[PDB]
Amino acid sequence: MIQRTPKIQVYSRHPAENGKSNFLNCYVSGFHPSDIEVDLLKNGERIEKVEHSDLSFSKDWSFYLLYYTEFTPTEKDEYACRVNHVTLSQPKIVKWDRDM
Amino acid sequence: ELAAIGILTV
Amino acid sequence: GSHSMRYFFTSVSRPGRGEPRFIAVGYVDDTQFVRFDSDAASQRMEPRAPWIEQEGPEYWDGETRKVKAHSQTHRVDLGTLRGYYNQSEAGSHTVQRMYGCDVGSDWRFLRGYHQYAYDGKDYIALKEDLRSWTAADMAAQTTKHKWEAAHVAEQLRAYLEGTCVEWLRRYLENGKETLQRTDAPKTHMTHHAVSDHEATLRCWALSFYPAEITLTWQRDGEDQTQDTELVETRPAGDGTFQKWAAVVVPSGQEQRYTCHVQHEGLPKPLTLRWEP
Amino acid sequence: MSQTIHQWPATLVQPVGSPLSLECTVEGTSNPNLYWYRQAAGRGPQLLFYWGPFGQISSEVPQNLSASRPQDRQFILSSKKLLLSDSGFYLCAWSETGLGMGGWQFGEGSRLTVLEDLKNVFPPEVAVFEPSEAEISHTQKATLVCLATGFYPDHVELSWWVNGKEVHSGVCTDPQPLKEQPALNDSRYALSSRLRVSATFWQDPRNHFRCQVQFYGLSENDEWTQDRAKPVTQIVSAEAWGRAD
Amino acid sequence: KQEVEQNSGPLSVPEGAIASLNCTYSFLGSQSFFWYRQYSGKSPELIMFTYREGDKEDGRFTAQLNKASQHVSLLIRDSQPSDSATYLCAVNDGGRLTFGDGTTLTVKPNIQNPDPAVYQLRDSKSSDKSVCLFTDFDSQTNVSQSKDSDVYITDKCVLDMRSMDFKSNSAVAWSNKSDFACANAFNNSIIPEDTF
Repeated sequence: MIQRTPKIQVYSRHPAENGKSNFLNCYVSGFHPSDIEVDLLKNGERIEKVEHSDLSFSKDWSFYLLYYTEFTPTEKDEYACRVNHVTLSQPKIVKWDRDM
Repeated sequence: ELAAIGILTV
Repeated sequence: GSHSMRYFFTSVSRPGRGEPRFIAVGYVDDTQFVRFDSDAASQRMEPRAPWIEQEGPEYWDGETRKVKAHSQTHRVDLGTLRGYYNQSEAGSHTVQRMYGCDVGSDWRFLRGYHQYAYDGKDYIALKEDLRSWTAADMAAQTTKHKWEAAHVAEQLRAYLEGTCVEWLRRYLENGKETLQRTDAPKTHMTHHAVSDHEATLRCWALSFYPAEITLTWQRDGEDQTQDTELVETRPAGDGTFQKWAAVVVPSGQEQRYTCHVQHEGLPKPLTLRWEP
Repeated sequence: MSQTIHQWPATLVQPVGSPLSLECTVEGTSNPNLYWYRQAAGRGPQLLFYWGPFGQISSEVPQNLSASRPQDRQFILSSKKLLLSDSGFYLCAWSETGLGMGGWQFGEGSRLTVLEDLKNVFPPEVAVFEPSEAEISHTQKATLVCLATGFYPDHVELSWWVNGKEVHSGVCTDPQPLKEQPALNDSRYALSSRLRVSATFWQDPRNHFRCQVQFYGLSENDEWTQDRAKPVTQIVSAEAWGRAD
Repeated sequence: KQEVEQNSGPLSVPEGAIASLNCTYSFLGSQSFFWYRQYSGKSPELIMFTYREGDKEDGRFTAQLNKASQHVSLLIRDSQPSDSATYLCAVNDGGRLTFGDGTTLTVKPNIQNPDPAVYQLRDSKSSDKSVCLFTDFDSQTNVSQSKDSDVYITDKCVLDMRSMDFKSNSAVAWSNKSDFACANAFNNSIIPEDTF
């Protein structure tokens, strides 16, 4: 048995610019087992209609998934990614930094 | 094209 | 440039619910082209790229039969492995499998792979020469012995060296508009001092394909760098990828530092200046 | 201790509308792939069902047929109401778990004949014909001939028994039967076989010769209207003792 | 079908010769191939399988695979009459086998001392029939069907009495007509000797 805690990155498909639509992405990787909860948050409110890639894994057998959904970024709105897994003692929230 | 040979149970 | 074809299988037992969740995915390079999910309504191998939809219903019927066969063999494995590891029926366990082909610029066979993992660790793998088995422990030796008695490695040798490369070549050909292309990365330079001066800097790269990039930082020096932060390549969703590498430098305005970006297709190793 | 596959019943003759139940058993492996094929005359076996160890993988959907697997090593093919079209040679096969080279062997098959009218069924009349003294003198050999005539449907099993023991050496049985009434759609059939022994072996009056023909026919309870005993599954034979000159 | 094609035959080959059975498949993804032998009235019996290019020999049988031309062959060496059967070619197109319709093979036995003869057999108590046996003829002699008569004549059959180290061909003819002479029976093509 090996359990591996996920790495979490949150970023956008195309360069962030207020007013024009694109996709918000939360990429979880390096985790095991595969069961995992990933939510995209809109000002703390969970965004519905979230889609994700088909489960796969890398050389070390650790899994990776890409959750995403289209959205329209603005000045008075903050987005984040909430992740929970057996390796975490508490769900982890990673904010969406405009330049990351 | 999936393998159609060499796939056995452990 | 080189190319590859690989298949990934994951089966997770869920005792107290029923059958295991089984997900299979196929890749040609960094592009997913097929998938199968035991919970989907379809119960068919599904295309995930336009150039694979060119294959007729005979091909899909076959891939679907084969992928379900894989699934059921893994379900038998889960029961056998608990026994081997003397574990109980209550715990959830995972079996993973991967295999594929690599070919060079000449599209000729370079190397094959066939490996298996249990609960996230190596269980058994086919050695580089495709003739010997690397068995993790005692349990895997048992498997090793039966796979040798049945000549599993000869069969995989036939698949990996012939069938897999022949089909890799066919797929590259059918989808030359997509698979046999190369998207140049759109680079940038971002350095913010926000509150405290000490300037930083990372080499951006957006909308590039494939995913292999070897960007590194240095100023008029040899290939040696020491930092504690950088980001791994990540998917964009449109089918492209994006990555960056950070390094800390002295305060003030943007100094004089060169960024060595290595990517295929790209005309020549790009190095953005931006001194203003 | 090794791997085996058996199937039953071996042969069935049954009316249109009747239920069907064929069974297939395997021994010496576990969690195997199981397959049901149907073979028509002049053709290769055609797949009806392909079940993996935990359920059905094949997508074909025959008519009137269903398969089930109540136990790991037990496979069943059924029909609630047979159609004339369901006549055929039903074959079961297995292969080892996964996708490999192990197995791929068939059982002995189950021949099924579905009939519209049962009054067409007749068992064979059997008769043995003893060697000619001429052959005996022109060569030190004697050829007995068995003749199974007037049977329908046409899938009988003929054998010779010399002194209560089934023999094979010197036996020649026709591969297919001949139609006695060539132009008739429901013509009855005939089949012949020869048993050739030495003159010295025939002459001995202590030697017993017998021709046996297993016939598959109707079941005790099938509907019947004719003024003749119901032609059920039975063995019809004819004997003969040696003869010194 | 069309997915796997074989000539139907009957393919005739002399005893002692090599029989070459061929097969073409149209399913590009086929990764393994099989040959079955099927005797009349019996289920198919596995002969061999192969999953790689070239030849694979197992006793007198040799399967040859050429994926580029999608061709599979089976060569039987030192053919014998007991090899007479229908040979089925199958392709694995997934997790199952798909079969061709087979090629029927007939191996004619070598008759060392042909001594054609027509004999009338004696029957037991019940005798409505007269039975005529044409036997010991060369394996090159064809027995034609019964003329527009209500007599019956079987196709030729081959027997090997392993004991006397001897092989023999036979044909049986019969009828219930009273005018059915045994000498007249088998009117077709030979130069045998009639008893009496």
